[PDB]
Amino acid sequence: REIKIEGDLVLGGLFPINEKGTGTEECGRINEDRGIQRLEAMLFAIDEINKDNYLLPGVKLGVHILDTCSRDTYALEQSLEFVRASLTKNIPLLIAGVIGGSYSSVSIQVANLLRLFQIPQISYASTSAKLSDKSRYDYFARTVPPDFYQAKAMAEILRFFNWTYVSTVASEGDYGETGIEAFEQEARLRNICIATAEKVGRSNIRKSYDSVIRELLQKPNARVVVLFMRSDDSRELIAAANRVNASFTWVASDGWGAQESIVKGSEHVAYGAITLELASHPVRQFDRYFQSLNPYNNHRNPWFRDFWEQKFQCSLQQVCDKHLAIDSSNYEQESKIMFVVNAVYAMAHALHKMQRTLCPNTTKLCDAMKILDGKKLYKEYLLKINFTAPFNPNKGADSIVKFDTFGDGMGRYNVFNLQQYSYLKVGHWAETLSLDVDSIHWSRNSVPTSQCSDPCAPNEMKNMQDVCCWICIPCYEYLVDEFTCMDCGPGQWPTADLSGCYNLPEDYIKWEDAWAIGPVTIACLGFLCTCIVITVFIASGRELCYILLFGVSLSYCMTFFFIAKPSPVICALRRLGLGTSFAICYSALLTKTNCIARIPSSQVFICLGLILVQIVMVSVWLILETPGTRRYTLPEKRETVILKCNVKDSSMLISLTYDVVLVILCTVYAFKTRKCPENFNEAKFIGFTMYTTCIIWLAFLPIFYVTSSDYRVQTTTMCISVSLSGFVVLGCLFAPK
Amino acid sequence: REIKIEGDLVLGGLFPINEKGTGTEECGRINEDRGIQRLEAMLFAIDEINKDNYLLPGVKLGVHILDTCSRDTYALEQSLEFVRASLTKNIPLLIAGVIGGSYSSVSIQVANLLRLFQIPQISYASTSAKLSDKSRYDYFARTVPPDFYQAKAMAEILRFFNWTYVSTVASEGDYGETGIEAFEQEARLRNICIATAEKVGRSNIRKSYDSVIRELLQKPNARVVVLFMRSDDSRELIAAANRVNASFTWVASDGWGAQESIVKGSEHVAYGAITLELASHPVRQFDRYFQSLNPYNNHRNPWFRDFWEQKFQCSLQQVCDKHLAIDSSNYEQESKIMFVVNAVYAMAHALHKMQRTLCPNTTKLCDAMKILDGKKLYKEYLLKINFTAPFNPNKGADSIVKFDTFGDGMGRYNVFNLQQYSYLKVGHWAETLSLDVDSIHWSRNSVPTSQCSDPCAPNEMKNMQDVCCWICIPCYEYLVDEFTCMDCGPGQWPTADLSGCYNLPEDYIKWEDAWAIGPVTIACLGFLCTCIVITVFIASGRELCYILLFGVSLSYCMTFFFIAKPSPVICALRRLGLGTSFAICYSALLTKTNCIARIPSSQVFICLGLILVQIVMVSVWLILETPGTRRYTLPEKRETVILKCNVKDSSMLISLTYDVVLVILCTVYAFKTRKCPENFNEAKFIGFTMYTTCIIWLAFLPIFYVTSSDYRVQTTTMCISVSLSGFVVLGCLFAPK
Ligand SMILES: N[C@](CC1c2ccccc2Oc2ccccc21)(C(=O)O)[C@H]1C[C@@H]1C(=O)O
Ligand SMILES: N[C@](CC1c2ccccc2Oc2ccccc21)(C(=O)O)[C@H]1C[C@@H]1C(=O)O
Repeated sequence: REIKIEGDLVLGGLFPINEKGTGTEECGRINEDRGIQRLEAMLFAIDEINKDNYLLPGVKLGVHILDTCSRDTYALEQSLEFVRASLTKNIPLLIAGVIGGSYSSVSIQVANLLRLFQIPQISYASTSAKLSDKSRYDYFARTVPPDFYQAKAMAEILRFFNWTYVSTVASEGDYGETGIEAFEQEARLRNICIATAEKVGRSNIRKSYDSVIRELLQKPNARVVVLFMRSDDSRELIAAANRVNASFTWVASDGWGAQESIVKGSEHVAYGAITLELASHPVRQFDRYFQSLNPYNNHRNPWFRDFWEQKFQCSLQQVCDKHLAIDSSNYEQESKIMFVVNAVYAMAHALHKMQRTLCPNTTKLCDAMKILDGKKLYKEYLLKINFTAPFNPNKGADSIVKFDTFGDGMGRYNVFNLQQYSYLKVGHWAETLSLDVDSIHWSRNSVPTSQCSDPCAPNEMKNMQDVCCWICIPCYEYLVDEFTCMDCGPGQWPTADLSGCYNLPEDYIKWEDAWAIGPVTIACLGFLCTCIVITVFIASGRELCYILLFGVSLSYCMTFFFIAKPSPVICALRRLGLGTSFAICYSALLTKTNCIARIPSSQVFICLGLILVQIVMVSVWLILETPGTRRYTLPEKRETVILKCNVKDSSMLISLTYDVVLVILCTVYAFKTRKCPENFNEAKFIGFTMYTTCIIWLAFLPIFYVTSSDYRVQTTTMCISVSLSGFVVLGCLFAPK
Repeated sequence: REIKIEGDLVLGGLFPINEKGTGTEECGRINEDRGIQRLEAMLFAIDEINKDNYLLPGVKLGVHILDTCSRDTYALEQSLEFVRASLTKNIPLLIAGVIGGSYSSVSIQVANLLRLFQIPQISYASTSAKLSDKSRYDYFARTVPPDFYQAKAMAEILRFFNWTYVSTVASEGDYGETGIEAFEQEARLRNICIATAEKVGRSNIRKSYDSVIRELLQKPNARVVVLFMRSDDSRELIAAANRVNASFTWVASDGWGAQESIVKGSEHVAYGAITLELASHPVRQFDRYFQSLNPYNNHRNPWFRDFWEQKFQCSLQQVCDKHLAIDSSNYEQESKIMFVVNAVYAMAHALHKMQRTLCPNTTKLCDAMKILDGKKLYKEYLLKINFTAPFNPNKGADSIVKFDTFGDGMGRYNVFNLQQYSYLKVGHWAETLSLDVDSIHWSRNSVPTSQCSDPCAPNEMKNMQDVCCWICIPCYEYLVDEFTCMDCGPGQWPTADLSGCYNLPEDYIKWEDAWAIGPVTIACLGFLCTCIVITVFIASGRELCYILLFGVSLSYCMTFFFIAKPSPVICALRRLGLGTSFAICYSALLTKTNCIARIPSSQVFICLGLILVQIVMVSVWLILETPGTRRYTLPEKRETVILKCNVKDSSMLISLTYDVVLVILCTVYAFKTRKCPENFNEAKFIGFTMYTTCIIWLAFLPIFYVTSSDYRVQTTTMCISVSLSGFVVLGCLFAPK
């Protein structure tokens, strides 16, 4: 019927004593664990409340308890009796609040009804996430944490120390549907991707056996399936996976819990699972009180007599004995009794603080408590209570009953693990994990990684991504990005860590590569040959020799000029040196050839001859200002980009053109060999060699310009000019000595 | 008290008979317009329902009417009597549903209560947008449209034919706050920007006088302020704008409505406003019924006797007379009576269709209607009714009472306009506007535009945008975008509409620019001079003349070659022609000069001379393969990019270098003028002119290459060569004739 024991201030109680689904009446099959167990706990807490002298000395709390039959329709009809007394229209019971709850559907409906009439409601067990939406239930503060706190818990068991980052499984209804909706919002917001995310909806359907296959198909990035599914469906999935004989790490939810019956005959399939309980401490004072109850003593509860006729399979009025009593051998405590006493005390403490403030200096209630401020009672004292859970003498930091800003209890779960087969706690999610990692027995005897794409090394760092699945592309030029390569300084270039682009100074120089030594020997041989001639002969010929000697000296400088490192001005100056040296050598022959065909002072002719060489120098100087005396680097498709002076110097060939005309003009005077003195008096043997040397020098130059390596083409051409210069004098001075 | 007349099926009625705010009791000041007027309409509809024989023949509808006192707290306490009869716990009234409503706060609370017990509720007047959220009120279908339908209406009065697109004003509470939230979602989603969007919250505050200033400050893009504010606040704003003497076009909402009292003493300030009424047709049958009521006849309604003592300022039991009666002279109809009868008939029609289906072949009710299916009644018949509004004999398409999918009525408003000062309907928002634009008297006697940024023309199309405010940048290359310019074919380029970039063929050619005519005359003069010499002289000299004639002919081709349009091969071939012509002219002098210094057959020497000219041709042909016989265009910072052959032809100067050496080599033979026959036997007068001509030709060429215009430099240089060729022969043949 109803428990309506009188008191100064009366509390409300809705417990699923009878069970829904019995048939036409639907209000049969009285439930013990969810029911009398919880019901007597609320009665037990009230007995302790009035016994205690510090909560409410002059206020003895009354009780108004009504059945819910585990059905919302019957709960709403019953719950009207709480409203009926208040808002005057015997039942003279000023119901301060109700401690109803249990099944979320039942608690949601009474939350809608009691919100309208401004009565605070505390649900001892309703882990639904919908009830935390205060825009619809603003008079509903509960002691148990919601289920979206499990989503925020499992999504942190996967991120402890480089843990798994994949896969998800759901279930239909509201538990699986709403919880997974929170799991995804906790995985996306903290960098976790998901694999196949099916939803096993009905009890026994072909989807479940296909669900394992659909999860087994996604093999590489799914070895941790995040179950968020109910107990009956969990059995169906595990048995389905048992038949296929697969292996996973079932990161489960409260639905799986710590029940051994979930995995029966399939323990090795689920070995290594991770599940979360609700982390409730059994009240030991109530355990003695509940076991001390007697059918002939319990008169306050009308259901106890019928309860005594149900749990013993006897008729109190099979015939059971008189000395039968509840004992720890028969049945144990309900896993949520702590949350019931923490809900009765959540009002007595709230009512005590309200009584002290609004009616001070009075042991009993004052006239202001004849009308109870529903809004003030909820969001001033009830929503701000901070006492410690009674009858739990451990008195740890977790033993508080602080209500959240949304009227939720403090989230506290127990991470479990099935190791061979029994459940043993290996963690505690209060606000951050405290997992005993060493004690965890994993599925495959080692910690799974469950990462889709392996991280890419400093080499092969380029990635084509979903987010957790990239492609390790073999291409650090600027640490351009994890996902791109424009290939300025790529892996196919001599780059460096995060820095190396084509800017690298890969200039190529010879620096005495063992080939330039020959030009020095050739220059030395010519100087020795020139010194012997000077000594053996020490006029027009003397002046010509001096001009020829200057050309020989210029050739040596050119060999050394090319040997020097590239410079914007040094390289350009050395380029003009080659033209001046060639003109000087050619000019002396022209001057010598012009003096022979003279049948007009010698000094004036010598000055005129110098004027012929000065014109090329003036043109050479003018040509230098044409490029601004700059140098151009030499990049290419390959590495080792060179940094030298100007390349493709067509003006250098233009300078040779003036020498070629002078050389061609010298051949005009070279045709007078039959008209010139032979073997004496300025013999033409040297002139013939000079003409041949010019052709050889011209041929050598085109060959070097034809190639692109430029190893020793410039040095080789200079050696020919240096060798040719000594050859003209050597051929003429063959008879002397 | 309550009207509880018995009937087969009893309907519920909640009307704000008494008015909130009277003080301690709060349930005084009986309200007539919102109250007895609406109350008697529901009674009137019930009387017509039972009188009619087509709605419910064997079913006489009962009435259960309760007061709400225009307060949610009293409404919820009263509304429990509807629930009390059902869900058996005399009042044996099976309440099928309730026709309560009025003030949104009252209707919202009873919607929460009656949703739980599965009773359909129809509100005759609750235009709140919260009630359309079926996730919270799934048993609430109403006849009046919500207020977010006004947002979808005003945001379409601004988009009829290139109308205004700016500004917004709001108000505090729920009407202004929720409606403007919908107005912005209808403006953003259909391309409308907003100006200053303040919220005049309290009754009389300094914000309102500042609100006009804050709206007056944003002058250019705010001349249409979209009011969504209540009646009392609207008076305060308009009076505030009256003191400052501003002018706007107040696009208002239902709060302003058609009330003349909103604008009193400030009509000229608000002249031109646009406001929306609710577009309700006054029921004329009820107007006679309500006026026919008597205090000694109306016994069903207990409030009428007190109502008779309130509207007449008399005591029925000041003393009023017996013949006093309600008349059209005293008071008119409530603006929502139509929505009340459309709510009673919304259930009788819904119950009739339910009765026909569930209990067919029976004039009265059957046993299945002893228990009423709350869910089936709502979302099968009530949510799908389609009849026509009774007592409105216009019977237009708007006279239907179709319920929306969210249990809303059909949105139908009346666009108004205050023109001098009275309100006259100038539109009707059923689903699309039907504004009589010609009849609208605007604020400033003309249609306001109210656009922030003027649209940019095809010129100056570039824009820097908020969205509605851009900057008309003076920069159609490819119609790149409304908001960018990379300046490939910009306004500072000869572009075209949407197409013109630098790809435009702006090649520059002469095509007989009146300057090339001189080269033809010079060529003609030389041919005539050459023909005279040939005629007067018609051997070594003859062969030399033929070689010289070939050079003259080549010069004419070069002049015509440059005149031709640029070609990849034609332009390149003409470039090589200039070098061949110069070499041919120089070669003849060298051959002529070489024959004089011969003291070795004449035919062999003639062949040798041709070999000297063949070398340049071979080099010229080799040089052509160097560039591939291609042409390069000439672009620049300005327009008119040229498309010609290769430019900066350094190889062309290289060809002149060979001629210069030949010319220099010819000067060697030119020094023998003192040793050559003078005035006869191959006189050297022509040779001296040839040397001078070469220097002049060289000087002319550098000058043309120095410039960049290239107007007639090439033609001028060719003329000098053509003139020089005739000059050498003319100077030699001065004595003959
Ligand atoms: N915890 C419950 C049930 C919870 C749940 C919440 C919402 C929807 C479905 C749903 O079903 C499951 C399934 C598995 C585990 C927990 C739940 C609550 O109502 O919150 C409540 C029965 C528990 C009790 O009374 O002891
Ligand atoms: N239309 C009303 C009032 C509507 C409104 C709705 C929600 C919040 C505030 C609010 O205040 C205003 C102000 C100006 C115009 C209309 C409203 C409704 O409750 O919907 C209802 C009184 C009308 C009647 O019963 O005749």
